[PDB]
Amino acid sequence: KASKRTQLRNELIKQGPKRPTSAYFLYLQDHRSQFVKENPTLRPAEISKIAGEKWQNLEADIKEKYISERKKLYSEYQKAKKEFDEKLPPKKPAGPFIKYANEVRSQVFAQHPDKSQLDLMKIIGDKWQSLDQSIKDKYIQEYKKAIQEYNARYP
Amino acid sequence: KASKRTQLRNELIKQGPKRPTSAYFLYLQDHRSQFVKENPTLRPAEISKIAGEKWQNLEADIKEKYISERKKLYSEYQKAKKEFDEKLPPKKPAGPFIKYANEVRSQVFAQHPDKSQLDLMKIIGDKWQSLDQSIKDKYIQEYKKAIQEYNARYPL
DNA sequence: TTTATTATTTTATATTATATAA
DNA sequence: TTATATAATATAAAATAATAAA
DNA sequence: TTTATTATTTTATATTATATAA
DNA sequence: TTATATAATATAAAATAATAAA
Repeated sequence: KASKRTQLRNELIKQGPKRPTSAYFLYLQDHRSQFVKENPTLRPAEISKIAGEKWQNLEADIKEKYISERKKLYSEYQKAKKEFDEKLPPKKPAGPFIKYANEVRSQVFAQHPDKSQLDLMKIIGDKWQSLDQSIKDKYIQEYKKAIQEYNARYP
Repeated sequence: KASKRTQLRNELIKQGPKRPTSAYFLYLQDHRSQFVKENPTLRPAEISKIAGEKWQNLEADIKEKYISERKKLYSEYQKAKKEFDEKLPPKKPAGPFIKYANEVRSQVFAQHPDKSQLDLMKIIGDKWQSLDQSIKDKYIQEYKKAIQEYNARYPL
């Protein structure tokens, strides 16, 4: 259940740029009217089933075109997505354990090549548990500066 | 997920007058700081219970004082709802079968005094199925004039 | 909750590169 | 990480909500 | 989805006449 | 109809969401 700030982001992200239409769908729009002219008898659900197999069928010249147009459209979206996401309110600084895990995950993975990252996180948890206090405090004190700057920057 | 004209009503309904609080809560808000000072150790939930026990054993002359106040506030709330509900857009006109059910409900219930509203409606639903077509048209024609008038007074 | 009619909403479909859920 | 939702759309047909009274 | 810490959120509780759900 | 939710409050305390990276 999202909290007040995640609702805001979620609501803010929702008004962000939307993913571009599928490459097929661009081809569908062009031959949608023709296709209705091809057949008024069949259901709209039937419409898309027959139309679907047209797309597989198209010669590469026309097909690829659409695909390429989708590539170009997606690229325009992804630029907007990066600039949109950078501008929106920042999440809170990660906690002491997270920063620690982030520093040692690389060595812990090399010492456990078989383990998935979920098991790495379990491992790093017990590593954090066994950490000396003084070492933990370094992460805890470091977090204090983190939210301190975060609170002074964003009061 | 509901019809649009209806959806405007629902958003309007939420702005409507809210029902007043109980008589216990009037008494609680009046004596809340007193209980905590009498019971500084007790948790928030613990003090609510202390207040309830005080409420159960409260002098009845003062206890009725809140009851009567609560009665004053609920009347105000009631008058607000009437005036508020009369001002909001109207509900859709009832279906043909519904008006039939209402007209014939009295008679059907006398035939079956051992039946709940739910059961009686199944009986009345069987009666509508066998109802004459000329009779069924009467309600159906009546309903059409109602929604058509409804749409005129409450256009989308 | 029940009922029947009707006004209104959801679904059914195609495609996939990735954003997102987890 | 892997598994799943999403982006676009037309539109018949299928699903359901509205409605009253107890 | 996993981890620990930390921030945020819900709950624990009294009452009870009616309104609302079903 | 019957069965459950509701209106109000405090605010400690218990619960849970945020938080990265894969």
